[PDB]
Amino acid sequence: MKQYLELMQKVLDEGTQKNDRTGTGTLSIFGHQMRFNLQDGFPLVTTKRCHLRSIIHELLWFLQGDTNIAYLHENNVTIWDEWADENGDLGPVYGKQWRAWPTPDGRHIDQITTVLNQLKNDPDSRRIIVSAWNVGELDKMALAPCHAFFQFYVADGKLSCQLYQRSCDVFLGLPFNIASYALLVHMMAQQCDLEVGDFVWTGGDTHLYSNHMDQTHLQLSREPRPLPKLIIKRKPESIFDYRFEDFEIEGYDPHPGIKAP
Amino acid sequence: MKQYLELMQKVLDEGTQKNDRTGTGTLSIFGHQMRFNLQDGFPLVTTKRCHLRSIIHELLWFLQGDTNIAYLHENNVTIWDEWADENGDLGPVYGKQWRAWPTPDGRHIDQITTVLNQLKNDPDSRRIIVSAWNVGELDKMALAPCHAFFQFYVADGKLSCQLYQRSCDVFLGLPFNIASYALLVHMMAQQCDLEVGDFVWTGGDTHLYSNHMDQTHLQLSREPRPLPKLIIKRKPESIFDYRFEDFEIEGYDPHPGIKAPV
Ligand SMILES: O=C(O)CCNC(=O)[C@H]1CCCN1S(=O)(=O)c1ccc(C(=O)N[C@@H](CCC(=O)O)C(=O)O)cc1
Ligand SMILES: O=C(O)CCNC(=O)[C@H]1CCCN1S(=O)(=O)c1ccc(C(=O)N[C@@H](CCC(=O)O)C(=O)O)cc1
Repeated sequence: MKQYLELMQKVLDEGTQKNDRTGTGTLSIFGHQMRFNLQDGFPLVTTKRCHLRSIIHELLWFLQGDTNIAYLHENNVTIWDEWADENGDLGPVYGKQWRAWPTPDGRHIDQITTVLNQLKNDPDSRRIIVSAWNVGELDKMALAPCHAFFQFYVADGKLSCQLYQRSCDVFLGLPFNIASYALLVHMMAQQCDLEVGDFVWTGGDTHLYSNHMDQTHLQLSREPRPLPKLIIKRKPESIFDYRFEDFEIEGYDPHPGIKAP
Repeated sequence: MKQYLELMQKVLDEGTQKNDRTGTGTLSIFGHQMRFNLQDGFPLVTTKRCHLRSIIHELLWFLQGDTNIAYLHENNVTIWDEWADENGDLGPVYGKQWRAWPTPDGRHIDQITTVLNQLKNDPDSRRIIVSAWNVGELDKMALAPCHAFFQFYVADGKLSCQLYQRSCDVFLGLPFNIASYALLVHMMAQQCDLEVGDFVWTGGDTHLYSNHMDQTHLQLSREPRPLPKLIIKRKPESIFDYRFEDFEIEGYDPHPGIKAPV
């Protein structure tokens, strides 16, 4: 995607050399923003084939509030395997905070249910937010939230969403992360009888890993293709009732997939 | 400031006419990002006279973890007065979450101390963050956090900070918000022996209130003047020991103040 490729090139040109906690190098920049008008097409990177199957299953899993990889395992999604403990647990990552953020008195807050009611009853609210950044639970998580905070906004019948991503793996994670939130906007818009607006992506520490440099160079030598079109084939009873088969991508014409360590 | 006037113009050019919570119309855009290199000068708006006095007091108050207006009121800073209850309390707003976010198991996390330790000992950490967005306590607050989540970053000996501001009053609030976080960056950099980098400002629902339009167009007819300079006169033993008199602003020559209704 044009904006995605411009970001890759900016990291290459301006990124500073850093040594992460694993001793793996990265080139990194701080602070970047991109905007995708969802009426122009579904923002699935075309300069490498991206498998939407894992993107969809991960999002559905987040929305169920599940933090055990069993469901991902039942569907051959392995992206979370290395973080899980022997029991397949990740601690209270993403999904748990989205659906049952724990309060000190023993209660839980369902941010997704709150957002859906805010969209339906108070669409001009300036606080239609979901935060996965539960400071009090970070130590229990396998990974502190990278795509950490997001906000919805409604104008002229269109639903937009902005994500604050505190740590971004540009080559491997970003393509996935953009598609995930774009999909969520389509699902929320459908459930609230709205059209799709923009997906605004904001990055904090935004980096390319040193072992993704050959892959990045290959990807940047390719020209982007017109974006695909997302089709939802069935309108479920709620935002929590989607299934994998409800989504179809049409007109997706990517360059060959690119493997990275 | 150029960036600030450009944002005002963007809201005017692209914003959607809506109605705020109280009905008071707003013009709003969603999603914006701008950067201030703090080595260029302290980012205090010059196209209208802004008083740094109130900004400093508010930041020292946040850093103490205070949520009662008494300290502000005593120092003739009245920006929070309208929000307070009969005893002066705001509920667990900004300062309380910064200094003592309550966990589920009964602990309290001092996020400011955490960030200072991360800057000194692991400056390349990708999670040097402070969040005031405590989902469990939002409805106990007089105002849910507008400047809600911020992250620090270090490169080439310089400290940068990015703020995610979910709701922004462009005319009245923004000049204060930018100066507040820029001051914080200077303070943190001093405490960690770092130089200042950039302050990156990102907006969510970014709006101009309908009753600030003539004030906004008046401000947009003026040319930004050179940025002022910030001089910190002492290096306290901790980030929580700064005093009002430690900060001095030099070379501030703004256009006339422009009053506006909140
Ligand atoms: O913040 C950081 O630096 C990273 C933090 N690391 C992370 O945030 C990890 C933890 C697991 C999910 N993410 S991720 O969204 O960044 C991710 C996304 C995709 C892959 C990946 O391996 N994708 C394969 C195909 C998988 C499939 O589609 O079935 C690909 O080639 O695209 C890995 C991690
Ligand atoms: O998000 C939103 O829509 C706003 C939510 N509302 C807010 O976030 C309010 C709650 C109180 C502090 N803020 S503020 O940072 O937006 C603010 C800052 C300055 C003023 C103001 O009144 N400044 C006067 C003089 C003050 C002084 O110098 O002592 C001026 O002329 O600049 C008002 C609010």
